[PDB]
Amino acid sequence: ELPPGRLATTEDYFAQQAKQAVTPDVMAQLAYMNYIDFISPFYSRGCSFEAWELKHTPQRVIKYSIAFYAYGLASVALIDPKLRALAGHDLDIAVSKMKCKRVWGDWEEDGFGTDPIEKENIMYKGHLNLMYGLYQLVTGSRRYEAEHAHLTRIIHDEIAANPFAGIVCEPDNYFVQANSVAYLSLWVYDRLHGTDYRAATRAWLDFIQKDLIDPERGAFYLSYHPESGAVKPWISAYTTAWTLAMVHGMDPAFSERYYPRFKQTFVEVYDEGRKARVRETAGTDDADGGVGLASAFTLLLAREMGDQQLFDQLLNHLEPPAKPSIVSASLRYEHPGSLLFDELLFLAKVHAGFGALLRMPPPA
Amino acid sequence: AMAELPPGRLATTEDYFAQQAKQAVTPDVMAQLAYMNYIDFISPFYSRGCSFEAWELKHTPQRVIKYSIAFYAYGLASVALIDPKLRALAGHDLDIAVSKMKCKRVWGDWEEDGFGTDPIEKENIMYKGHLNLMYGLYQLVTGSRRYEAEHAHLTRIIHDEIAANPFAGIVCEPDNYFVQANSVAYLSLWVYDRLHGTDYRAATRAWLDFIQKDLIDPERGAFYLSYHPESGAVKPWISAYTTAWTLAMVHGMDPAFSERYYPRFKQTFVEVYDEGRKARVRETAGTDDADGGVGLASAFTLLLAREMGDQQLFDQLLNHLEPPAKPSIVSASLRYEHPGSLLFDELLFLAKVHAGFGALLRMPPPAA
Amino acid sequence: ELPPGRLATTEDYFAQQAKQAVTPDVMAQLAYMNYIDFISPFYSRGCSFEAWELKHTPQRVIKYSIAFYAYGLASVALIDPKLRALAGHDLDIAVSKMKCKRVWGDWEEDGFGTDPIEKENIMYKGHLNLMYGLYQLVTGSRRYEAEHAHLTRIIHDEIAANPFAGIVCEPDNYFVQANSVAYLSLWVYDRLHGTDYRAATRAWLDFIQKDLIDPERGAFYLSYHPESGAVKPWISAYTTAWTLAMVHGMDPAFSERYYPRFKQTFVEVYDEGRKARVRETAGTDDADGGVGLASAFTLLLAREMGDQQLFDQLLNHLEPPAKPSIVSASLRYEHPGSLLFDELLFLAKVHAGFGALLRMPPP
Amino acid sequence: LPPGRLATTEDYFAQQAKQAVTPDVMAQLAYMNYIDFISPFYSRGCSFEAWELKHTPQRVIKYSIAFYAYGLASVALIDPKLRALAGHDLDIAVSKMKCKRVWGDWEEDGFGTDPIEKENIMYKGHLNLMYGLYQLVTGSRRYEAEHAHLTRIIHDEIAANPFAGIVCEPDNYFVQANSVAYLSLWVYDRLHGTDYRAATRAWLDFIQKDLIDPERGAFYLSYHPESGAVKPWISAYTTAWTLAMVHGMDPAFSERYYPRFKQTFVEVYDEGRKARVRETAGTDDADGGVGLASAFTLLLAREMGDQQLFDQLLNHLEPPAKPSIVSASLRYEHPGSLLFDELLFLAKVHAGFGALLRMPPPA
Amino acid sequence: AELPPGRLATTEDYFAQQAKQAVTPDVMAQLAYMNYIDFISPFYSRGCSFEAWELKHTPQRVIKYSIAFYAYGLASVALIDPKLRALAGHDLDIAVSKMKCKRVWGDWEEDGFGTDPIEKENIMYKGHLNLMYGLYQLVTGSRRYEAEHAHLTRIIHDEIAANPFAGIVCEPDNYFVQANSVAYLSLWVYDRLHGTDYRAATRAWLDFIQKDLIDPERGAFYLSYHPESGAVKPWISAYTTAWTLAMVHGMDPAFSERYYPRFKQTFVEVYDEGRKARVRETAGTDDADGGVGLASAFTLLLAREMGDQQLFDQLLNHLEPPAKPSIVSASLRYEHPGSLLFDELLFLAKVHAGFGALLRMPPP
Repeated sequence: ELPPGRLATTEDYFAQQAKQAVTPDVMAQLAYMNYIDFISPFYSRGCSFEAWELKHTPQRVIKYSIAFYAYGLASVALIDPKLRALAGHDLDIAVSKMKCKRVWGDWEEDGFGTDPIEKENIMYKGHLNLMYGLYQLVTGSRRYEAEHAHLTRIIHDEIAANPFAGIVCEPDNYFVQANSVAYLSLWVYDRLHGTDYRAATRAWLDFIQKDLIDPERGAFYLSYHPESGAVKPWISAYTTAWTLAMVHGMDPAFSERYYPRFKQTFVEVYDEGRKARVRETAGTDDADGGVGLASAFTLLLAREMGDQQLFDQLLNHLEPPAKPSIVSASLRYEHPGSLLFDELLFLAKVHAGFGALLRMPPPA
Repeated sequence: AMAELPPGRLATTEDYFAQQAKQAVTPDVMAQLAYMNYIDFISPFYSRGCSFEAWELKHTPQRVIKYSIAFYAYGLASVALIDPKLRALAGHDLDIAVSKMKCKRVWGDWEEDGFGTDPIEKENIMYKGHLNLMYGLYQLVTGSRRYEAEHAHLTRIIHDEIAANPFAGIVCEPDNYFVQANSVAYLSLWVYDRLHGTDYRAATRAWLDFIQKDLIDPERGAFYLSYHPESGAVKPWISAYTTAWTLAMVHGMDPAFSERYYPRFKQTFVEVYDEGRKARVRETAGTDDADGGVGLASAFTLLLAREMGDQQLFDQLLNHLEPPAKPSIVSASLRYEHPGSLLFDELLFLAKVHAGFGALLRMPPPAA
Repeated sequence: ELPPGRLATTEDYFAQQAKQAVTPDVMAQLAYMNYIDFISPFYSRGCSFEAWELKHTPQRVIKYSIAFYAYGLASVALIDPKLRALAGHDLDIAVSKMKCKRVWGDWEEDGFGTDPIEKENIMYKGHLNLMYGLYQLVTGSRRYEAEHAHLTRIIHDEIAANPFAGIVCEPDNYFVQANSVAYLSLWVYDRLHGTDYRAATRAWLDFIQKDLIDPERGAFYLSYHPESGAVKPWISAYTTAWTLAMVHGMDPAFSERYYPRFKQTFVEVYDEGRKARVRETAGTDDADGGVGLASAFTLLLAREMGDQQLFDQLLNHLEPPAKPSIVSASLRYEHPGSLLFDELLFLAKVHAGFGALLRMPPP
Repeated sequence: LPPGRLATTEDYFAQQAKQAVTPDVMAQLAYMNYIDFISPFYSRGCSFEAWELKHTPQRVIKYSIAFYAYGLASVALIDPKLRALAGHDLDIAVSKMKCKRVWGDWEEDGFGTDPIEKENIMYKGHLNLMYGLYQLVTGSRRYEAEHAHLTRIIHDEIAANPFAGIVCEPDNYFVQANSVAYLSLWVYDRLHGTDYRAATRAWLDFIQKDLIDPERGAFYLSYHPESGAVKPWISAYTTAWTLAMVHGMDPAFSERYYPRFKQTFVEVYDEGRKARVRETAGTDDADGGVGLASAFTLLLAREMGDQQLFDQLLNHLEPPAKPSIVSASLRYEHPGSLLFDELLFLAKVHAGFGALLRMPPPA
Repeated sequence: AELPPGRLATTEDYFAQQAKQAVTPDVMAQLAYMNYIDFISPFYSRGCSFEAWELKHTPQRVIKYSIAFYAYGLASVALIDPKLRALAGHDLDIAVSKMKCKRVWGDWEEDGFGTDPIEKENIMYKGHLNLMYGLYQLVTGSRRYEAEHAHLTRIIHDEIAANPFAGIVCEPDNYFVQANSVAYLSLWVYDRLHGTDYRAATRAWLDFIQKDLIDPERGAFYLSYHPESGAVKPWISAYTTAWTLAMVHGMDPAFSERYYPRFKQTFVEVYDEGRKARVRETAGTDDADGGVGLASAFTLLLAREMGDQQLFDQLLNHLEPPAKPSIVSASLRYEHPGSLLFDELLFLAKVHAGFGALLRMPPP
C-alpha cells in the first residue's frame, strides 16, 4: 500500500479536494512553513531569510522558492476552506518577502538597473504579478491592488511593444517558462477586474510553436535570443514541464498535444513500472542533469495533467531517498535531492490545477 | 520526594520553595548570582554599557538577547523579595538590565527587518512589553525615578495602542498577534498602576474575555500558536510554551483564570515518566515528542509550576531538565556543561527564585 | 584509430569544416558554455563571473579566458552554419563581459589609470578590438561598430606615434604576442570597412625580426623594454607559439619559415612517437614551465599550421590525464592541467585558421 | 635551582643592594626592547604587534602597559646604568597608553568620545601614575601640561563626589582602580610640592566601612553608589593589588590586614615549597575569576618584604610556564594567566611603591 | 675547486664573475625567478602589485627591505655583465616604482607618524629609496627620477645639518646606525652623479658612531640610540654591525678593516671541522641567528664586501643546503628558506661587487 519513505498514497493526494482536507503530511509541511519563531519561512513579513539560510538556498533561487510556496498555498485555500485564512496570511507574507532587495537585488548587482520591475526581468516580476493576483483571489484584500495594476500595465505594454511575442529576462535572453508565468498573471488579473489583458495569449502560443519547440519531441529549446535570432540548440525537460503545466491552465489542448511526446522524449520508467526519473536533455541517459529539477517539475506536470500513474512513479523516485520524518508534527527531509525540494513536493501534492485556481469561488 | 536530592540536582525542591520563608537564597542561586556578577568584562551584569560578551560566549542568537535580559530581570525582582540583604544588588543588576535592553544590539532586528527606526513607536510588543515591565520592576525594587519619564511615555504608548485597536491588545508587526507577548504588556500596566495610583490595568478584563472566547481551546486549557487579525487567521496548532508563559503571567492579574485551565493544560501536554520521578512537556498536539518547536515547553512549564505552587510538577520537570546539563560549582560560581535549550540558565534561575507575579506586583517599598 | 583516453580522433577534428558539423565532444563543450542557469559562462551579458569563480580563474586571466572562448566561437560559426546564430549570441555576451570592471580593473588597481583603452594596455584592448571585429563578421550586427571604430583609431594613432613598431602593455613593457592580437584586429577592421589600417603590419614584422627573435631557433625573447632598450634574455615557447599562430593569418610565409625551427628548439616527442610535450625555455629539460601554457599554445599553432601529427601527439599528452567525462551531454575535466585548459583545448579542436576567420563569408 | 626557576629569591631581593638586575630580569628587558617591530617597546607609534602575538584581549592592554611601566620605574632605582633605558621605555609606554586601541572600549561601550573627561578611573588613574613616574625617572617635562590637566580632573572629581573616590562608570566603583588614582596624587605632590594627597585620609576611612571585611582582611568585589550595593563576594586579586598600592601611602593600613588576608586566601602546599591563592571564599579552587590572585599576591609579598611567601608563590607560578632564555631574551612556553610576563617582571624588580615616591633625582 | 655538498656553485666561481664578465648559472636562474612569469614574478611590472611578496609571505614592514636588497644586487649584475646592464636597469626602474607605492611605506601613516613618508625622520625607508634613485641613474644614465633624487637628497642633507647628534632618526628617540649607513652612502652616490659635496657630513658621522654606539674591542655596535633620553640599548647586535660595516667599507675602508676581525671573534661560530659557520646575534648567548634572524645572512654580505672567501664559503655552506635549492625550467626556488629576506640576501651576496665599486660604476 505504502512503500518505505512514502507518507500518503497517490489516491489520497488526488482526493484531498473531494474530502475538503489536506493529508497529514501536507499539514506537517504547513507546520514546518509556519510554526517556529524567527526560523520558519512564513513567520514574518519582514526582510528576514533565516529559513532559506538554514536550507543553503542560493540567493538567485529565493524568488523561485517563495513563488512555488505561494502557488501551493493558493491550492490549500481551495482544498480546505478552514485553512483559507491561514493560506491568505502566508500569501501576504510571500508577497512582502518577494519585494525585499535580498530577493531581487541580483538584478542591480549584475548591472541591469536599480528597479527590478521597470523593464525586462520577467522571471522575477512575472512571479510577483501572479502572486499579487493569487493573494487577492484567495483573500479579497485590495492591499496590493495599486501595485498589481501598475505591474500588469508594465507587462501589457512590453508585450505590445515587442516584435516577438512576450518579454525577455535580459537583452537577447528569452525563456518560455518565465513568459508562461507572466501570461498566466494576465488571466488572473482579468478574473479579478473583468479586463482582457489575456487577449495577447493566442499570439504567444502561436509564436512558441514556431522555432522554440521541437514538435516530434514535444519539448522546448532552452532559450531564445531575439537580437541574434538564436535558439540554444538543446531541448530542456524542466523548461518543458513547467511551461506545459502553466499553459494547460490557459489552453488545455496545447499541453494535451505535446504531453505524450514529452513523456516519450524524457521520462525513464524503471523498477518494473514502480518508479520514474526524468532526463534533462536529449542525447544522454543521465537523469536530472543541468539545474537538477526535471523530475520535480514533471511531478507538477503529472499532477496538472491528472496522470496518477506517472505522479506515483516520480514520487516513489523522489521522496524515499530524501528520508522524510515527522518530528513534533512538522515535516523535514534529511537528504533533499535538489534545490527547491520541499517547495516542489508540497506544490505537486496539493496542486488543484492552474485552471481551477483561475476559477477559485470568491472570499467570504 | 520534595526533600530528596537526585544526582545532577544542587538543592531540593523543598529548599527552593522555602527561600522566602527562610529569607535566604539557596547556595546554587547565590552561585548563579556570582556567574551573573563576578568576572570583569565577561559577566552579563558587569556594566551598563552596550557590551554583550557574556551572550557572545553562550552563543545567544541576536533575536533572543531581549528575552535573556528580561527573564534575568524577572528573577532578580524575586531575589529582592527573598533576601533584603541582596535587594540593593538586585536593584543594581536591574539598572544594568534596563540599560542593556535599550542598546541597538538588542532591538535592532526591528530596523534590519525593515519595520522602522524606532522600536517603541508602534507594534513590537514583545520587545517593548518586556522593556515596560522592566522599567516598573526596577522602580519597585529600588525606589529610583531614573527611568520614570521613559516609563510614563512607554506606558502611554501601550495604553493608546490598546485603545485604538479593534481586537484586544497589540501586534508584533501587521497581522502577527501573540498572546504571551500581550500578557507581558498587560502585567506592565498593573506595575505602573502600583507605582502611580492609576487604572491603566482596567483594559485587562476586555483582553481576558477576548483571549478566552477566541484564542484558547477551553477543554484542552491551551492557546493557539498565534492570531493574525487582518486575515482573521488563527494558526491551527496549540502551543505548550505559549500557554505555560501566558497562564503564569495571567495568574498574577486574574488567578482564577489560570486556576481554571492549569489542570487541563497538564493533561494536554505534560508527560510524567520514570515512575513519577520526572516529567517532560510536548510542545503541540498530535505528537509524542517533547520540547519541539522553540524547545522551551518544559522550561516555561517549570516557571508555571512555581507560579501555581505545584511542588510535585516542579520537582519532576527539574529532574528532567537539570541533571543532563551537568551543573557544578567552580570558585563559588555555577556552570552547566550541556545547557539543553536556549535561555537555559535564565529560565532555571527564574523558576528557582520566582515569588509569583502577584507578589512582585505588590512588592513593599525598600528600607531607607 | 582513437588513441587511448581521447574523445575523438585528430582526423575527426580536422574534418569538422568539410562535414559542416562539430564533433560530439565539441558540442558537449558548447553545452558546458551555455546550458545551466546563472553558472554557465555564457548565460548572461551581465557582470556576473560565477563560471570563473567555480574554476578558480585568477582575476588577471579572465580577459584571456573570454578572448580564447571568443576565438573558438568564431570557428564554430564557420564549421556549422546551423550554429552561427548561437556563436553570434555567445560573442555578444563575450564582448559585454569583456567590458566589465571585474575583467579590466587590474589596470586601475595597479595605479595605471581609470580608463583601460585610452593608452597602452594592448593585451586587454587588442583582444577586445579583435572580438568586436569577429562579432561583426559572424553576425553582421553594427551593435559595437562605433566602439570598434574608436578603439581601432586609438590603436592606429598609438602605433603612428611610437618610435618602435607597436604598443606597450605599461612603460618599458612590450610583448610580441599582445601586439600580434592588436595587428590582427586591424586586418579584421579592414575586411569589414575597406580601410588600410593593416598597412602598419610590414614595419612591425620587420621590427620583431631584429632583437626580439632568435632566427636560428625560431623563438621570440620573453619581452622588450623600449625605455631601457632591454630584451629579456630568455626565449619563450608559449610566447612564440601564440605569436606565430596569429602572424600566420597576416603573413603565412613568416610562420612557415620559423615553425620547423621552433619545433626543434622546444618540442619533445616521447612514448615511441605517440605523445609530445613542450619546454617553455632553453637550458632545461622540464616541460611547461613558466605560465604552464607552452604545450596548449603549441596545440593551437599545430592546428593553424595544419600539422596533424604534432596536434595528435600534444592532445595525447594533454587530454587523457585531465580525465574528461560527459554528464547530461556536457563536457567536464576532473584534473585540468593548466590555467585556460578547457578554453585552449576547445579553441584548438575547432580552429579554422586566423586567415579563414578574416575571410569569413557574410551571414 | 629547582626546574623552571631562573634565580633565587635572595638574588631578586638583593638587586638594589648590588645595583644590578639579575640575568633573567635583563633577558625580560631584552624581550621588551630587542626585536624590530614586534617587541612591545620598539616604537612610540600606535602599533600593538607584541600584544597581538600574546593574544592580549583589547580590554587588558591598558593594564599590560601600566604594569610594565611600574616595573620599569623599579629598574631605574635598582641600576643607575639602566635608568636612561627605563626612561626611554616609559616615554613609549605613555605614548602607547594614549592610542585609541588602548582606551577605545570607552567609546565602543557608549560612554563617550573622551576617555579622561569623567569617570573611567582605571584607564586614567594608570595614565596619571605613568605620567608621574616617567617624570620622576627622567626629569623630562614632555608630558607636564597633560599631567597637570589630568591631576586637576581627578582632584575636582573626588571633591564633587559624596563617596570618597571616582567610579569606572555610573554605580561601578572599584577600590583597586581608586588605589592607582590616589597614588598618582602622591607622585604629583612629590614633583610639584602640592597637597593633592590630602584627600587620601577620607578615602582610607571610607574603604574600611562597607568595602572591607576587617576580620578576613579582604575587600568586597565592587561598590555601586547609586543603589548603595556592595557585591557580596570577597576578592583576593582585588585585595592584593589594593593593599600593595595602599602600603606606599599608609603602611599601617596594609600591615593591619595582610596577615588576615593570608589566612583567608593563601594555601601553602608541597611540603612548604609552594603556595597558591584562592580568589574568593567558599572554594578550594586556586586562581578562579580573572585568574590573577596568585600573581597579584606575588606583588603584595614583594611590597610587604615577605620573602618566604614570594618564594612559595614563584615556585607555583614560574615552573609550569616553562621559562627559557634564547639569544639572551626570556620566553615562557605556557603562561598560566593574562598579564603573566608583566606581573612576574614587576614582582621580581619591585622596590616598593613608597621607594618609587622617594626616588632620588636623575644624574 | 671542489663543490661542497648541497651547493650550486663554488665560492671561487662567485668571486670570479666580474673577471669572467658572466654571472653563474644559478645567479641567472635567480634573475629568471625575478623576471620570467607574468604577474607573479617580483619584477614583472612597475604597478603597485605585490603578488610575488604575498606568495613568499613577506610581512608588510619588510617589503621595503626586500625591494632595496634586490636593487643593490641588480646594481652589481650591471657591473658583472655588460650584456645584462639594460635588464638590470629595467629591473631597477621597477624597483624604484614599487618602492614608492603606499603598500611599501604606509606603515608610517598607519602607526600615526604622518601622511608623508619622506618629509622628516623615517630614514630606513627614505635612505634606501635615495640610494636606489642613485644606483638606477648610475646603471642607466636615465634622468627619470633625477628631480625626486635631488629633492630627497636635500631633505636628508638639511635634516643632518639641523640635528645635534650626527645623522637622522627613524622615529623620534629611535636612532639606528645601519639605517644611517644607507642614507650616508646615498649622498656619496648623488655626489658621483652631480659633482657635489653632500658626502662631507660623513666624517662627523663616523666620529659620532665610534663613541657610545660602538664597543671598540668587540668591533660591535649597540642595537640603537635614543637621543631625547640619551639611552643606548645595552645589547650589541651582529646583524646591525654586519650591515653597517659593509656599507661603511664603501665610504671609509680603513674603518671596516679595523673592526672586521674583532666582529668575527665576537659573533662567528666555526663548526663542522672548519667547513661551516653561523653567527650569534648578541653577546652572552650560544644561540645563532636570534632576534630578527639575519646575522648569518648579513655576515655573508659583509664577507663578500671584505673579500673574505673562507668565511663566505663557511656561511654559504651553513645557509644554502638546508634551504633545498632547485632549478626548475631554468628558474631558482628554495623549498625551505631559513629566514626573512632569504633569496634577496643570498642573491646580493653572490653578486656583490663592493659598495665602493658601485659608487665608481663606469658609465653606460
